[PDB]
Amino acid sequence: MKYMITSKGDEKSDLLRLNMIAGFGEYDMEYDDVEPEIVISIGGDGTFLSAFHQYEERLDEIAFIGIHTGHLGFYADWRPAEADKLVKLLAKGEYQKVSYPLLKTTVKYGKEATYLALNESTVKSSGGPFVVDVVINDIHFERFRGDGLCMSTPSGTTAYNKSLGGALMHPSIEAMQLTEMASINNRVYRTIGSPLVFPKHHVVSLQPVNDKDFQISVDHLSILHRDVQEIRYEVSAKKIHFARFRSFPFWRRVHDSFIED
Amino acid sequence: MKYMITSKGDEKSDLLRLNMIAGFGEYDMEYDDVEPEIVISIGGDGTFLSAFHQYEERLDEIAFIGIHTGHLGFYADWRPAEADKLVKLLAKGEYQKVSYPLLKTTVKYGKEATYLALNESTVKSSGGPFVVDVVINDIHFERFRGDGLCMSTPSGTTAYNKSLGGALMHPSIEAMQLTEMASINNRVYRTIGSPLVFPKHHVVSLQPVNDKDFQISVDHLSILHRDVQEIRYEVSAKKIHFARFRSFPFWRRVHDSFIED
Amino acid sequence: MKYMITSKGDEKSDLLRLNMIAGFGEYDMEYDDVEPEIVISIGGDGTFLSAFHQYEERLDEIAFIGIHTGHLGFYADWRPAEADKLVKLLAKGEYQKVSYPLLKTTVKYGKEATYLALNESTVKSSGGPFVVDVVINDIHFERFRGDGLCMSTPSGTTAYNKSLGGALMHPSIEAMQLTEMASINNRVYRTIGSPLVFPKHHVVSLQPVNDKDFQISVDHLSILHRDVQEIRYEVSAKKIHFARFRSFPFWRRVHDSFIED
Amino acid sequence: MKYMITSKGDEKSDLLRLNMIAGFGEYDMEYDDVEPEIVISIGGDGTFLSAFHQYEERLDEIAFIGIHTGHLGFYADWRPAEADKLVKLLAKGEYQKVSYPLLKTTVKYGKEATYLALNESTVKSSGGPFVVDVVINDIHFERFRGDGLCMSTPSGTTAYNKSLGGALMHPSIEAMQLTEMASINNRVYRTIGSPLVFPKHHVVSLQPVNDKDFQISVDHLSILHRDVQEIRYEVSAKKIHFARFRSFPFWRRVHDSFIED
Ligand SMILES: C#CCCCn1c(C)nc2c(N)ncnc21
Ligand SMILES: C#CCCCn1c(C)nc2c(N)ncnc21
Ligand SMILES: C#CCCCn1c(C)nc2c(N)ncnc21
Ligand SMILES: C#CCCCn1c(C)nc2c(N)ncnc21
Repeated sequence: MKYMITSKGDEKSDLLRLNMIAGFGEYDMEYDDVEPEIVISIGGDGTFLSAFHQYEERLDEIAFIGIHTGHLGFYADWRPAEADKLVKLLAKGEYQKVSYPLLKTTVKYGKEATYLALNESTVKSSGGPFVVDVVINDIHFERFRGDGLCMSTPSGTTAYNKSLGGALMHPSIEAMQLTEMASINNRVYRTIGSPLVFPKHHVVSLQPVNDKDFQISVDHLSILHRDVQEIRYEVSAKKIHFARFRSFPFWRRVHDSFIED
Repeated sequence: MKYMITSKGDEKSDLLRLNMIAGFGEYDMEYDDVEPEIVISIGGDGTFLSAFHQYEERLDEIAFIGIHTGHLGFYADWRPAEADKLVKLLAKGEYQKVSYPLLKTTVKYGKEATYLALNESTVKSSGGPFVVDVVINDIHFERFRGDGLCMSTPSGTTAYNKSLGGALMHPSIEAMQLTEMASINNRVYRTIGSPLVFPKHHVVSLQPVNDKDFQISVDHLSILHRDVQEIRYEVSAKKIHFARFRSFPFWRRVHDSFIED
Repeated sequence: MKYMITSKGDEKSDLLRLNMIAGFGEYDMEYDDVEPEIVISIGGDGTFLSAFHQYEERLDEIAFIGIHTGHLGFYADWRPAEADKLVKLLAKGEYQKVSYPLLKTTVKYGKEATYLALNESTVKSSGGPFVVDVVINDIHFERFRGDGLCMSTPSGTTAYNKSLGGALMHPSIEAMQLTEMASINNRVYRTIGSPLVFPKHHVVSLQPVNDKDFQISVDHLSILHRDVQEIRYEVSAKKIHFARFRSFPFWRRVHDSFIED
Repeated sequence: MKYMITSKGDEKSDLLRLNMIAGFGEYDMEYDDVEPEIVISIGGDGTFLSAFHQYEERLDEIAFIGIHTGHLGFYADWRPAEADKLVKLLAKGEYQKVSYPLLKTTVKYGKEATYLALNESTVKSSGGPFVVDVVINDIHFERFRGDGLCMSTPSGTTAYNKSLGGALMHPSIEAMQLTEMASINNRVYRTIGSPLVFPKHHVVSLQPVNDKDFQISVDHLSILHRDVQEIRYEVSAKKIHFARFRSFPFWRRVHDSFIED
């Protein structure tokens, strides 16, 4: 089928990419970076994120693969020594696929932009103090005052969400998790503190109180949005599809990354 | 139908119980504390827990109701001023039901005991240091050294789980959450730190390394178990059924309990 | 003696300022905002901070006073209803003074700037990832990777330091406290996690590893510094002097601000 | 002078103890475990704690030494390969001493017991819920509801205090640090959350509200106290004296124990 390979760009990932292309040349495989069915990422999880956002409009037609040339990644979870075995099994097909949930972010102005996040989406203020009203399913839940907020996907829980005290969730759970950054809590100002885990169809809305400019990030992309009336979080109806070439359990990936080896 | 009412025992809950019984006497309702179909709890969440464990073997045949005579509870979430309205709508029937997931705990010795938890189940040592090997789906994940561990249901996340830094999960998510109590982390000893959220069919196993006696709690009940080979956590196949007499969203219950009013 | 009064600027603080000036006109008191011996702040703690930094070069010759027209402040800890009593006792003199420690921040480039902080000084990256080597008394302690770091004074511990999990320290302790913002900790990257409390004469040095541009804050002032070789923290030899007109213990100020009333 | 050596009891520490005794036999040194001036601990920090509590009534007349036969300890911070060099320099004398602060715990009943802690002192309930009123310098600060409380010395901050989120304090600071264990915080119940650092002469008092039986620990010793009216914490007037045979900075000891090597 049609495939493409993206590379981190260093000497090591480029040479592995050229070898896989040559290995694919021995099969009924066509290189196409416009309408690929297999997207192979060689480098790290950041390389995988760029590959994901590069083709975030053909997600239902693409199975992703990650190869880590550095340390183990949660998306780039296959070693370079398995590149030849990957070429063989991807060419035969007959492989199984696994799907992870995604986060949908909607930004409304006074004009509405939607984004797809594989890891998380964060909101901070542009200079001044960050104060937003948190609305859960049209119910005002809290007035947050602090550095910012982070809404994470299940597979994104091991990234920025973990550094903010959030829980690690198995990516088979269709949910999103909201965590706080340095919240102010006193007699006057009150936040829940705890991370919040939301199922599908639950809508979390952030609404400004004074300043209406925010620095909004979606995975690696961070942009200053001006004159926004609402930031809207929801579990996406779209999923990212991975090609499953053997068993590498998520909890083992968590152990190998944070505990040992 | 058949019903029963449990009371916290104070003058206030007993008098409300007698008034509801008399109110039920005006309908085709029979008081039966042996095979009830409606279990009404009057008092607090602790009163509701005892009602749950009192009938934990007829869960598929019982719809529970909680009335709080003190502060708002997450299970006793109806005010005493609505007792007359509750009697009317429970007698007519035609009410909808909602179901929350439960936690199954299995204790094995050298002889195996199973327990059902509505909030959480905790493990600590009996005197000496608490060290266990944490096994996730037959994969050794970590060697935990600390005060203990807590596995919580979704509706139990607002209880002891919250005090340990765990996330608040919407009870429509079929999952369990493991949190740590005062873990030792240094160059030699390593724990994940973060709370872990597990879906259905995932089995978390605790296995002793030296001392084989542990103080195991299930909701309010705490017992010393001796000569245990394994503690086994899993999302239960059973659910607790609530009678739904109006809309009181979980996130609103969280706001009313921790934020304001 | 010579005095001056700074105001938050709202109608309420300005009118209280004019009344105290008129009240001071009934005593041997001279208004002088160039070489004052008494600096009275009317507004909030932010108003007090600006008054402090306005006269941070005559600290050994000034006794500060804070009056809060809004909620209770840790520096503006006197109510407006006591303004007349403050005028009387400040004019007589004979009042006792109390001193709080300060934080000295030194920034070195490739050209060296020193700053005095009453609350805290923070360091973050300008866009890219924030990675610094933490050096304690010329000993390399850790390579920090995360959002940033915060070094707080004792009286500053109740401000941003508290939101980052730092401890509240009694301001009679001559020390500084370093806290982390969203640190990355895995098998490869290691931070201490815990807040660190340093005595006098201890020097904490932050040294860049790649990017040499950082957003450095000192209390309310936040500036982008380019081409910095070292950020250097130390407990200042200077102290801020408060005029003590009655007993308002720090721990009571903490209780009134975070617990109740 | 007079000396004694305590051993962890394993084959390795006993043989090192016999070799140091024989090495001391080549000098004007007398073994005396009743009135020693030098107390050498061989094993771990737990071995050092027992040596400290064994002679906690001759603290002003004893210089302590710790040798770790296992991993590095914060009190047993000298390797076995330096035992011969330690014998030489302890026999000559002329060594410098360093002193660490200690924690004084007073327990009052309806009859008053005082204890000296090198690491920390903790309070928990005996079975039932743990609720105490926290009184700081005769001012009611908070009503604590949770698992328990921990008051730590500066050198004890790297032990249980660290596992509870407390800050690491340099042991030259004469202070104590109070940390919370799993506190309940909601609309009804309020705790400060943050760790609290107290200077000398500050008295922290714990007073019961209902149950008057508590499990009180002092370092390794844990005892059930019944019918207690007050638990009283204060920085001790006594200090523990270490013999200083070279420079091993506390922050380096922290790095070697938690960061690397
Ligand atoms: C650059 C950088 C730091 C984050 C790396 N990273 C990414 C891009 N995704 C993940 C993930 N799912 N889990 C852990 N780590 C991750
Ligand atoms: C007694 C006592 C303290 C816990 C009260 N409590 C119970 C029994 N369940 C819950 C719950 N689901 N959420 C919050 N709080 C709860
Ligand atoms: C604006 C704003 C938020 C911080 C207010 N604030 C200041 C300026 N100092 C302190 C302080 N020492 N303790 C608590 N809060 C403080
Ligand atoms: C047994 C056991 C666990 C604690 C060991 N330990 C002791 C006895 N003191 C300390 C200390 N000052 N810093 C770190 N760790 C310590």
